[PDB]
Amino acid sequence: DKYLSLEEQSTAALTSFTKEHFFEGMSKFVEGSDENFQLVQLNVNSFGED
Amino acid sequence: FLRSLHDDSISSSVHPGKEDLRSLSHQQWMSMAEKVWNTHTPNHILAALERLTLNSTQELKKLQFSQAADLSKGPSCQLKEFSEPITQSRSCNESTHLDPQET
Repeated sequence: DKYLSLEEQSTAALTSFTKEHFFEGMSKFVEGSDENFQLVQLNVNSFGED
Repeated sequence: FLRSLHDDSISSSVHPGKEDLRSLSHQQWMSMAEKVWNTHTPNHILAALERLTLNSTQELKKLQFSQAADLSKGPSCQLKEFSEPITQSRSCNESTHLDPQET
């Protein structure tokens, strides 16, 4: 159990990494929404001012 | 062993001779694995695995912090000349001439 929990933490850490570096703008919105983690369809389009 | 299987899958060059070496490598792992399970107590082996898992998470966090800093690192910063040559340490890959990376 203890081992599997540590692995979960490791997986969580890996997940945070993948979000920040592959999915550019999301740090601001991580705080509030508790519940249903639905895989928000990351519309790529917005960034480029240009 | 797993990495070798991964590299082979990406490089489409199915070189037809690499299977016999794979098996030997699996067997070698099994034997070694068995020896480990016979030489050490299961609680010790599990503890060792927990520790190894801590290290991986730590390394991932360090990379993120450095990598995230790189994203937040854009060029005003002046070439500070710091001195000391120890050994070489040209680059993690081995060499780094390239950074003309002018914007």
